Formats: sequence, C-alpha cells, structure tokens
Amino acid sequence: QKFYWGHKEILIPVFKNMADAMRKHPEVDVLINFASLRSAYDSTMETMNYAQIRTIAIIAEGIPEALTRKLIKKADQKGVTIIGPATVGGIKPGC
Amino acid sequence: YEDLYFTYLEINPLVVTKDGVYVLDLAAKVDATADYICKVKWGDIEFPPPFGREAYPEEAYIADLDAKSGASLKLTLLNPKGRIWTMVAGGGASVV
Amino acid sequence: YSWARELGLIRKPASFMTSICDERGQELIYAGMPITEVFKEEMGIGGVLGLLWFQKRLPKYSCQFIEMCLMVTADHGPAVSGAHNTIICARAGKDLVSSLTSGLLTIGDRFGGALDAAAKMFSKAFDSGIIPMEFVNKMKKEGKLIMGIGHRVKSINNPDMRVQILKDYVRQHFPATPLLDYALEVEKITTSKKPNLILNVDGLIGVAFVDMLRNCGSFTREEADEYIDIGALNGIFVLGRSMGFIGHYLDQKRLKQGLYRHPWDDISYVLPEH
Amino acid sequence: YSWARELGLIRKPASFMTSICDERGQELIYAGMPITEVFKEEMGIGGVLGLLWFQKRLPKYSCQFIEMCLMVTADHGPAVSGAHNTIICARAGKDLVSSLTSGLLTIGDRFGGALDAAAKMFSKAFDSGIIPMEFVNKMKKEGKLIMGIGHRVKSINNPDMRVQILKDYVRQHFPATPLLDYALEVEKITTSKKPNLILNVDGLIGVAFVDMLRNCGSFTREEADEYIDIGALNGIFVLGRSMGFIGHYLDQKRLKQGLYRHPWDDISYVLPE
Amino acid sequence: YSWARELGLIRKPASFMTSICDERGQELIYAGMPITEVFKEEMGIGGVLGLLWFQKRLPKYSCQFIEMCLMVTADHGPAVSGAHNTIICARAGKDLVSSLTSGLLTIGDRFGGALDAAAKMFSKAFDSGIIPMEFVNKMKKEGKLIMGIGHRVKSINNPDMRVQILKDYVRQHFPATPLLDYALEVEKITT
Ligand SMILES: CC(C)(COP(=O)(O)OP(=O)(O)OC[C@H]1O[C@@H](n2cnc3c(N)ncnc32)[C@H](O)[C@@H]1OP(=O)(O)O)[C@@H](O)C(=O)NCCC(=O)NCCS
Ligand SMILES: [Mg+2]
Repeated sequence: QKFYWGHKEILIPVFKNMADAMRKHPEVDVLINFASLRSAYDSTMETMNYAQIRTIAIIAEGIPEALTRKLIKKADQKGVTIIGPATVGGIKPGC
Repeated sequence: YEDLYFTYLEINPLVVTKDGVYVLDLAAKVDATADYICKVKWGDIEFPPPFGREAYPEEAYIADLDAKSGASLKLTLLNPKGRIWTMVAGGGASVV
Repeated sequence: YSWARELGLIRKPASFMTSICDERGQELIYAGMPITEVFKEEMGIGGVLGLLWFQKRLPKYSCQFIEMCLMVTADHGPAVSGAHNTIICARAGKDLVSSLTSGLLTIGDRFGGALDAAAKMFSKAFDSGIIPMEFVNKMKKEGKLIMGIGHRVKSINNPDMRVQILKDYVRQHFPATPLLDYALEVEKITTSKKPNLILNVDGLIGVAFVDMLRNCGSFTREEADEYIDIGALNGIFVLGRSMGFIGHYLDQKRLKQGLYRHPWDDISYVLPEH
Repeated sequence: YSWARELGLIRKPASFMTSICDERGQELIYAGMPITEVFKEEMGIGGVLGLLWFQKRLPKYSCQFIEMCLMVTADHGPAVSGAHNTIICARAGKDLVSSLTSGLLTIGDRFGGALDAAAKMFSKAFDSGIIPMEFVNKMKKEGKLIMGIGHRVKSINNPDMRVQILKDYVRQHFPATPLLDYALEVEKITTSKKPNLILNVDGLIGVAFVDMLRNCGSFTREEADEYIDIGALNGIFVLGRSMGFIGHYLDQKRLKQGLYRHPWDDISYVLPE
Repeated sequence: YSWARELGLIRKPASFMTSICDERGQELIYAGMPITEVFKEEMGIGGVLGLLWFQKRLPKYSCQFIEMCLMVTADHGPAVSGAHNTIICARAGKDLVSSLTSGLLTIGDRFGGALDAAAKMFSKAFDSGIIPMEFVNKMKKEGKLIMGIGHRVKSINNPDMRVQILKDYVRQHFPATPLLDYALEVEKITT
C-alpha cells in the first residue's frame, strides 16, 4: 500500500496471514488491533502466539466481559501489556 | 450461568422439598454485548429500565434516534422547568 | 457439389449447429415463433430475449422483469471502469463500435461480475442446505466477502431505490422467491454487523433471476442451473450497460470533447535504477 | 488535497464533462429524470434510451417504435458475418464479452452499415429537392446502388414481414412521414425495373428513424441532423443485434460445440514462387 | 491546484503506478535504459521486449531466442480460428485495428492457449519431483492430455521443422535446459 513520508511516497506491506507478517518483520513488538468486536478476541489470542509482540492495543468497543477476562489471563501469563479494549490508545510525544 | 453469558445470577429463595427443586425468585444480569453469540438462545430478550418514572415523549424520541444509528444520542430530563440546558459533545465532557 | 447435393448423390456433414433463429424461410423465425406472432402476442424486448437466449416463451411477469433489469443496469455514471474507457475512446476520435467494445472489454471480473457471482454464491449456499448464519460464518472462515452485499453510502435506514423498485415487483408478481428469501435473511445478519452491508442491486438481480429461472415453470432444474453456469446473467449486465456506453459515446461526440491525456501528477513512476 | 478541497481553499478543473447520468445523488438520475420517476411514468427500454441517448422525454409512440426496431434487428441467423465470428469465438472457448465483441467488430460497413447509409442517402436526396425519378437516374449515372433497396426473394407481390410490421406502425402513429413517403416513391420506380427491388428493413428503419427524429417534436432540425451524423442509427443496429449475438454465444456453449478449423478445401492458396 | 502543488503546499496521492517507461524526460527511457543506449547497444526487438515486459537487460542469446519465437509464431495459415475471424472482418469492410482485434479475441483457450498451458503443466510436474513416467500415468489417471504433446501429421520419423530449428538454437546457446530435458523424456514415452 502507498503512503506518505512527508511528501515522499513509500510502500507498506499488507499480509493476508499474520504468520507471514511476523516472519518477515521480527523487529515488530507492538500490535495495534482494529479487529471488530466480533473478531477482536480471536485475533488478540492469535497474536499472543508470537512472542515478539509485547504490547497489544485493542481498539474495539463491545467485547463481552467474559472474553476480555480470558485475554487478560493469557496476557498476564505471557507478560504482554494490553492497552484497551475500547480505547483510542495513547501517545508518547517524539516516539 | 457461563453458557448464556450472565454476569449475575441470584435465587433467593431456592426451595428443595421431598418432591424436588423450585426456583421461587430470580434476579439476573447478562452481558448485553454477547448478543452476537447468544441471540439464538436469548431470543427477543428485553432489558427493563429501573423502577421509577416513565420517559417523557422527548426522551423516547432521542432513544429511538440512538438505537437506529452508530452514533450516541442520550437525553434525560432532570427539571423540565430548569433554566440551565446542556448540549454537550462526548460522554466524558457531559459529566464534567 | 451444389448439383450432386440437390440430387442427393452425396452427403457432407454440417460444420455448424444452430437452434435460436431461422432466416431461410418465407418469414423470420425466432426459436420456433414467427416474427409476426412475436408482435401479435406483444412479446416485447423481454419476450424476444426469452426466445433467443433461452428458446422459451416466458410468462409476461418474467419478460417484464427482464426489461426492468435491463433498465436499472442501463447506466451508473462515467466514473465506472467501462464508461471511462468508452469516453476515452470516443474522445480519441473513434467510431461507435470501437468505443463501445473498448468499454465492454472491462466487464467481467472486478467490474460487472457481481450479478453472476452473487447468483452463483447464494445458489450454492442455499442448495447445499446451510442456514443463513452458517453461510455468513463459512464465508468469514474461508476469507471471502459475500457477493451482492455491501454499499458505499446506502444503509438499512437509507435504502437503495433500484433495490426497492425491483424487490417490490418481484414480491408482487413472482409466485415463489425462496432464494430471495434466503438472501434477505443473510442481509439481516450482515446489516446487524455494519449498517451499510445491504443486499445491493447486483445481488438482488442475481437471486431474483435464479428464482425466475427455477420457479417460472418454463425450465427444468438442469436447464436453469446450466443457464446460470454458462453466464446468462453476465449477458444481462452486458446487454443492459451497452445502452449507457452508447449513451456516453454519443454524449462526448455531441459535447465535441477533445483528446484525453492523463496528467503526469497522477502517475507514480517507479522505474529501475540505471 | 481532500481536506483543502473541503475547506474550499483550492480549485482544480475537471478533465471530463458528462450530461447523461448522475450516480452521485441519493437517487440515480437519467438525464434529469430520477430512476423512480422512470418506472412510475412507465418509460420502458425505449423511454430509457430516449433519456440516455437523446436526453429527451419522447412520445410513447416514439418509445414503442424504438423498441420495435430493437426487436426486428435482434437476430438474422448464424450465416451473417458478425454471428459467424461470435460462433467461431464461442467455439474457441472464449467468454461472453470476448465472443460478443469479436462479432460486433464486423458491424460497420458491408455488414450492419445499411441503416445509417440509407438514412443519410435518402435524407441528402430529399433535402436537395430532387424528385424520386431524378434521384434514381442520378445514382445510375454515378454508378451507385440505392442503400436500403433490394431483397434476395421478397418482392412487391411477396412482402417482407419485418418491413410490413414497421411500415404499418409508422403510418398509424407518426404524425408526418415525408422521407418515408419519398423512399416509397423511389421503391415504386425500382420495383418497376426488377420486382425484388423493394424497400428493405434497413432502408425502412433508416428513413422511419429520420422521420421520427425530425417530426416527433422533441428535436430541432439541427439536433435531428446531428444525431444522424454522429451515428445514432448505428447504435440502434449494434444494441439490437447484441441480443442475437449473446443468443448465439449461449447456444454454442449449451450445444457443447468444439473448436472450429476452416476446411482447406474452401481455401484457394495463391502464394508466390 | 497546479500552483499549490508547485509550492508544495498540498499533497495528493497518485491514482496510477508505472515502472516500464518514462516519456517525461529529455530522452525516452525504457526500464531505466535511455532510447539512444538501446540502439547503441544493438538490443533489437527482443532486447526492447526484455526491458518493457520484464524490466531487464537480457543476455544476447535470450533476446535472439525471443525474436526466434516471435518468428515461428508469426503465422500458420488462414484456417485457424483467429485468422478466419480477421479475414471475415476485413472482408466485411472493416479497418485494420477492428479486423486484427476481431481475430485476437479468439486467442486464449482452445486457440493459442497451449504455450502457457504446456509451460505451466511441465513446470508443475518437474518442480513436484515426479519422474517423467509417473507424470505420464498421473495425467492418464486424472483424465488429462499433455499440453504441448501431439501432432496431426508430424511423427518421430517425420519431424516438425519449427521444433527442429528452435531445439537446435536452445541446445547450442542455453547454458542449462533442465525442463526441456524433462519434456523430451516425456516425449520418449508418449511417442
Ligand atoms: C437482360 C437480363 C440479362 C438482365 O436483366 P435484370 O436482372 O432485370 O437486370 P439487371 O441485373 O441489370 O438489374 C435491373 C436494374 O436494377 C438496378 N438495380 C439493382 N439493384 C439496385 C439497387 N439496390 N438500387 C438501385 N438500382 C438497383 C440495376 O442498376 C439495373 O438498372 P438498369 O435496368 O437501369 O440497368 C435478363 O432480364 C434476361 O435474362 N432477360 C431475358 C431476355 C430474353 O428473353 N432473352 C432472349 C432469349 S429468347
Ligand atoms: Mg427474594
């Protein structure tokens, strides 16, 4: 996909499978999850099978409480920081 | 309780006689957001508003607009004869 | 040879086989019906299409429906892939047939494909016996989007007029619409996800057409299923949109529009390093 | 750019110009008329064609006539140049659009051209003020045959049904038919030479269409004459015949017909030495 | 817009992306190579095709081979599906482009498909690791004919000249021909 780095056009890769993205990008440690409330649970659980990912931001508003609890449990036992669900995220100026 | 996504379930009293089990009273809450999973079992489940006065026709109108859109439109009358009216954008700011 | 064949002395097998039209007679014949009968019986474009494409005398509702499809598919502005090419072509000083073909050649996959695709998809799902919710989830799992579902602006509160017009005709005049019923149930599920995930006109025509072939009573199941497969539905879109494209060609000629050259600013040149 | 355009800070001129259809609205618009009105007013294919091709709301008899033309031009067997190519194409395992276009690309001069040609020829002659007999002789002297005159079997005593159907509708519903009248007078002369020199369906449609544009009252002369020139008549034949060609394509696929290879016996090889 | 873009005040993403040719310059550029260099280096039609189609400067043997292919595929009489349509069309009084397209539109499946089909089939079989005899039998079992095998008249005693010409060029100039070797072994079985 074409994007802008100021006024210069750059290309960002788009993957069908998360497995391929992780493999080709070992430098990645953060995942921003825009999955709908229906598929947010499964995609987050899947991400946690890739040890490189240390922080997950869950944007979706509407995940059943019982499911979020299961996400919390797995994240806690794997040491993954979860920001969200139902959040815009956060900001670290300059970073 | 687990299979139907309840968050609260209380039976007071539960009666057990020589004949069997009787559920005399039941108070419960479900996690409404689980509708996409449970629709089949729940059916056309109704969530009653707490006991108190009923909605003015204007409150009912706004409730209808909110239900029919991805946007959040909320309105509750405190004092219809009050001189201070608020039309604030955002759930946080409205409280503030 | 001419003479030997007349006296029946020699036999030579025909290389070609036809069954839609016979121009050899006193009168022109369209699938067994003589041209005078076609007019006398007030068949219309729909009726004539039934004979030439299916070699069948269709019920009046069926003919009227075909005509309705052709009308809603006639045009959809100049921004679409096909219209654009036809306009470019007309502007490059070409004739009607060249300009039309240039545009028609874009029809098939990502442009104009949806009618056929939707009809095929929904038929498969219905016929396989899976319930609408099972279907929705099957597609998600397979990583496929439903063909004939979704709209850019139109939602469950703001309906598509073309879909409204057609739905209402079908409901009123079709004896049975089981596939449409199935599709509308799928729409109930998808709109409950995102409100703009409405059954669009391509999906509506697709399923309605399948219901017309199967339940009008002129075709066997085999016949109805073959017609879908061989791409009769593509024909509807192609014939329909052909009107719009000729429309654009004439328009550009009448508007006396000059040669087009795409602006360089809209082009990203990413050539190899010397 | 998206943002700047929203705040109306910048202007960028359009490279394109349209006037037949507007898909941007809450409703689809065909030449000023919204799609719901199109159906409510019962326009039909003819009516829709009037809006998209001429950007006019035509009289009902004009719409019905256009539909009638599309019906008589729908097909004429598989022996014709275009049908042949579509069949060959379909048989060579191609898709609908490729097969159809392969056939449509033969339309224009010696095949399908006659409607436009007849309309243009007769209009010229009529408008020049020459009487039908003067016209017939002018053509003979110039070594030209009249476009839209002649038939293989059909004669003055044995009429062409397509021509009969159309001729009758036109007389009955058209307010005035001066060009048709002129053409029929030319036919009186040619049939008096050879009986099969009748006004054929291509000639009939051509002159009838000119009479419809000029005398239906929706167009100025300029407008009627521009539409003929830019090839509206070619559009009629192309759109009309497109049905027949799709018919053949489907037929060949349904008939499960194999690849065609022309027999060498039918080819005369006259190569250099 | 023109002005705002010049001063770099606004940005608008390009709708199109190209990488084969750049006409904007002082000189025309074909895949990074300027037109004068194309002629100076004596690329030929084959060479030019390498830049525009693959965006590569191919070896001379490769270019010469591409040109050779184009020459043997040039024509095969008027009886074929495509030629027939073009002739019918030309005879119906049409222009060059209409007549050509009418014929080209038959190319793809049953006519002209074989090149692509054969290459795909043989590559698959070779790459899958199956031996030629296993391949032959696999196809029989699947009810498929081998693409690029068979001739109406030409046999193992009466060879096809076009095949002879090409085989011999390839043998002589291609450093390695493993797939051709595999295919010729399949031919040993079918003949
Ligand atoms: C004389 C004969 C050979 C040819 O006659 P024919 O077929 O009627 O004549 P043509 O083919 O030239 O056509 C007749 C006319 O139609 C005209 N015509 C044909 N198609 C036309 C068209 N589409 N538009 C305009 N004019 C047309 C021709 O220009 C010709 O005009 P002309 O008479 O002014 O030259 C023929 O009639 C004949 O065999 N006659 C028998 C005579 C006889 O008995 N012989 C003695 C044996 S005992
Ligand atoms: Mg109690």
